[PDB]
Amino acid sequence: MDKIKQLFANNYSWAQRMKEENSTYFKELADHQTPHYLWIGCSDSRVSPEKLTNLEPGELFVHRNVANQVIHTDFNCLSVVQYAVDVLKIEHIIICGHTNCGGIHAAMADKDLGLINNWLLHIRDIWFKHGHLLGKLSPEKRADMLTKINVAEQVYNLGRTSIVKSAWERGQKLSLHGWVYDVNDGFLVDQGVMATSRETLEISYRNAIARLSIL
Amino acid sequence: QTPHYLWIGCSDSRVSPEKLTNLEPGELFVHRNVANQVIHTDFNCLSVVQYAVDVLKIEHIIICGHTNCGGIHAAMADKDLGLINNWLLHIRDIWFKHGHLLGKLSPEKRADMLTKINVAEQVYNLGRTSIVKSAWERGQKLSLHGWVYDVNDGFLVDQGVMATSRETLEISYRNAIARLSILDE
Amino acid sequence: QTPHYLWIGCSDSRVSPEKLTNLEPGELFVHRNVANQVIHTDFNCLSVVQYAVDVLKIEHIIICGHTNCGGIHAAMADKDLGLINNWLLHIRDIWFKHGHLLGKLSPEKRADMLTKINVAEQVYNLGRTSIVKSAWERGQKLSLHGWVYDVNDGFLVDQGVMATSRETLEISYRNAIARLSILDE
Amino acid sequence: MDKIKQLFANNYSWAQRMKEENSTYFKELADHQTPHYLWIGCSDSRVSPEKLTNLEPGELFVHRNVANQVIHTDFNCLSVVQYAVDVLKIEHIIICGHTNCGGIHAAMADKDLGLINNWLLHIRDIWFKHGHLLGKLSPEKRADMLTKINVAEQVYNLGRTSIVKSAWERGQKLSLHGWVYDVNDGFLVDQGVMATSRETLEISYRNAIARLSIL
Ligand SMILES: [Zn+2]
Ligand SMILES: [Zn+2]
Ligand SMILES: [Zn+2]
Ligand SMILES: [Zn+2]
Repeated sequence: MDKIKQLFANNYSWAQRMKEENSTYFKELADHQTPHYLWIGCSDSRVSPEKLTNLEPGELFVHRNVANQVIHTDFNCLSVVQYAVDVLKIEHIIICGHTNCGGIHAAMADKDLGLINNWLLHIRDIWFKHGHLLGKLSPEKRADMLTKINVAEQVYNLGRTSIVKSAWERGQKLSLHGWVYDVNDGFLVDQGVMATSRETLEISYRNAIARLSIL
Repeated sequence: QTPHYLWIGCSDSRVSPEKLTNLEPGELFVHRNVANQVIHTDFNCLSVVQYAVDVLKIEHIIICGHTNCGGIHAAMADKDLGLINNWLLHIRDIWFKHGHLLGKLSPEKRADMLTKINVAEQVYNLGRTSIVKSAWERGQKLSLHGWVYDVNDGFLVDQGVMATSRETLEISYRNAIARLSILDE
Repeated sequence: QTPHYLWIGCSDSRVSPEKLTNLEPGELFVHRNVANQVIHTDFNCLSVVQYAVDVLKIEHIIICGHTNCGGIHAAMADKDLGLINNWLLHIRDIWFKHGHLLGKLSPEKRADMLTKINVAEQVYNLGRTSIVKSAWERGQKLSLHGWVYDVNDGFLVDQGVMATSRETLEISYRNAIARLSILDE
Repeated sequence: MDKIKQLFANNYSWAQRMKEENSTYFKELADHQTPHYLWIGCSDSRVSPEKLTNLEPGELFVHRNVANQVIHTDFNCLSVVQYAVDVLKIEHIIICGHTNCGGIHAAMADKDLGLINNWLLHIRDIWFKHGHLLGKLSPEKRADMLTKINVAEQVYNLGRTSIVKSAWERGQKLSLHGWVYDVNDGFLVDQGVMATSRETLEISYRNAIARLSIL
């Protein structure tokens, strides 16, 4: 399908509209721009950080993957984190989850999808680790809960990386945030895990899970 | 869902696919990593590719690099930045692989060339994944693209790497390498 | 080739499968990594498992931990050793997962228990790989085992985790965890 | 098949034979034993480092994988290397390849084997990178050449890890070796890549490839 010739023209048009409306827009942006935020979010299509954040363009370093994971031994995301933290000196990392997430839904289904199964086993381990809380919930309320739990677990993993622990240890400023977005209701205000230290991580995480385990 | 494109780009901050392609909301299924890599053994990127192809039946995968890429500059620099260097080794391999062509070059043009070559190499890798191949093998419609966004002017540039089959992957991959290695402007 | 076992053990130096099992030469197809892990997303270990199962049709996979495992001690210690800590986080998860049982324990017994639990968890992971499951699904003969070699006396100890099907994996995994969490000696 | 009850009895028997023949054998071994070598070798079954090296027991830290790879972004092997080098202070790493290797043979075939395909693409990239040298060789001599090349490439990768480069930089003693074993002829004496530094790596590697590109 010839969606491609259309995509290019739209780029062209957009780039023209930006120049004519601000001549030095690309000059300003192309140069010496240092992001102060990292966004770890889902590859799903209605959860773009460009859409969800109000940040100045060039402020956001971005990684996206299926179900917004920080797997302890994932070279890809750990590299984004380490480059962001050690080299770019970013001081805030955001893990953003969302409702109606395909990854969460696929983690919860038993379809053999090959490779993606291996990746989602991490989510399934998280589902089993909160089996009680989820089991005593209504089948179709569960995806929403798992999403919320997942963010909290991934932030926990983030805060336990060698990279984050060291930064904190040597007194570099670094705060982690875990939010959850809903397509209709927007950002669920009762979510926010938030950490600036290992001690704060623990409290924020624990509290977050307790809060979620309310009836 | 039904987005129509998987966009594989760099994590670098000026280069938002949504903004840049200016499409309807929800068109883009997205992966971003440092220097837009597709690495044969990276569950992360591959899982995105597989979700895209087998679950969402996306028909277009775009790999888009960009000018002025910090990843590429780090890949070119002999300087220890830590864990990230091992990730960039794949690109540094590519640097040295085409070291004769890049050697010829005026040093301030080398980052632009390595950016271009890197896109073509990553598409060559995408195209060799079991994921992409099986989809071709069994008749699914699937095209791969390799472009470069220029941060100085907002413009996507085709690199003329495009594949709809294993055979056409070979053809255009070779062509692009030859084109870049031999020709001059 | 035709070895009959895949042995997945630790890289630690006293614990050579060949020496210890005292088998005919060429019986063992082998993977070793730090703390004998099977990680859902580790191409390295998984590729070994797949070669074993699909190419060589090996019928027995052994996961063998051992007493006195440096990996396990590092996993238990709150101390930054670098890159390796991220690898050991998987085990540290397990430590904290069974933290109540291990909490009860006399501190010089905790490494032995975590060693045991770790074997059972890793088998639970092996057993959940698409590789193992498809082989079961389609009728191939395949059994998984979880033992611990005791470096103090040279003796393999069964941990009673054994699976020949997804269903029997559940059964013995649960049993072993219950057995270890509840009972006392 | 009941190979398992047999395996246990053989362990038992072996352990008894060792005690009765040396009472304090296991005491001596179980304790405070620090390896001075790391062996990276193939999972294939007739290439055990216990068999191939004459080292004292407890001297060898061991990793084995399909086709003895050091992939730049492989968390598993990089962890073995980093633990060996930074924590255990090992001063020699050996990458051992071998002839009649299944990995090499599978890399060279076009069977879809699923996951293992992804892993072997690394080898296939190495096959293509020496396409000339291999192509002008006789089809059934090629596996043997690819094995030999592979060792040299993996040692090259090893020596370019952040881990090895740093060790060298801060002046820690560390030497890398690449050997190739043949089931009949034994260790091919013309192989030995050997490096104690980045400068030596380069020379040894380059020379090794040139040497191999002789007619
Ligand atoms: Zn999602
Ligand atoms: Zn970039
Ligand atoms: Zn161990
Ligand atoms: Zn082999």
